[PDB]
Amino acid sequence: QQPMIYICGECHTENEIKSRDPIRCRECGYRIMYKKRTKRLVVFDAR
Amino acid sequence: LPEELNRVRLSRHKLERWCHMPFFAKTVTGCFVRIGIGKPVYRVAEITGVVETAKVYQLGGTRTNKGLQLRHGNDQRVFRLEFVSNQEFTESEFMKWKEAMFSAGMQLPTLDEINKKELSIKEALNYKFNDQDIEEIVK
Amino acid sequence: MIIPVRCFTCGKIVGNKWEAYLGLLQAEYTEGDALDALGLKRYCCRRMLLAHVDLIEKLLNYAPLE
Amino acid sequence: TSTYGRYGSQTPMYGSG
Ligand SMILES: [Zn+2]
Ligand SMILES: [Zn+2]
Repeated sequence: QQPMIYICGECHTENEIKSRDPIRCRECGYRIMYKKRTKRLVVFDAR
Repeated sequence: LPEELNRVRLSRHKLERWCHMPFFAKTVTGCFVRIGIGKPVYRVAEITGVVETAKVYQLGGTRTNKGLQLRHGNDQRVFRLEFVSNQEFTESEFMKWKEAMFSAGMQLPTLDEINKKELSIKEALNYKFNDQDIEEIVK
Repeated sequence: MIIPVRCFTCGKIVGNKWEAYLGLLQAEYTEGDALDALGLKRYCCRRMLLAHVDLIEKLLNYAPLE
Repeated sequence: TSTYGRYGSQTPMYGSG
């Protein structure tokens, strides 16, 4: 049950955007938004 | 039964996703909420409609000033969406609500009514926002 | 962009001296005196406090939220 | 993600105000 949460452009407020939907923020209303960091095991070697 | 009555109970977490969605007076009108009166006693009330209060208050992250015209048998007054509790209808509160309904003369809703009304919230939750409602929401 | 942790040539820790270097330069001391006041003898470790550019400030100017 | 209550977040009362 993952609705593909996004982060707004300037508001930096979380938004739930699903397929076949416009790309806009829940408030104000912009056209830019980025994704959230993956949930995988991001492991680096301090080399 | 109390268990069957809690299916349509609109908790405080679900109401945060329909603060500006149209058709608010259609899907919400019919369900019951455990409004907190205040010490730990609660009173279930019927949702007659929707009102708008002149006081603006913040509820966690979001903030809404809309009211909720409730009624418990005969005693009716304006309430707010911030006093609603997330607890389920207890046996004592269930019996109190049943007694209040019997005393007020309002016929208890039929089981099929709740069965067909609980699907309204489910179908509204997965509603695709393809129409021009985002503009009104942001406004 | 940010002060390194160790000197590339020598290896001595220099990361824990940028703030002290700025403070000493601000109070009254000059560069030629502050460098040996902090404990930097070799000339290879002295470039880290003289050549380093502090660009992290400009990056922080673009605060994400608020 | 329906209702992550886990109780709640201290619900205020009507008469308390
Ligand atoms: Zn927007
Ligand atoms: Zn060196």
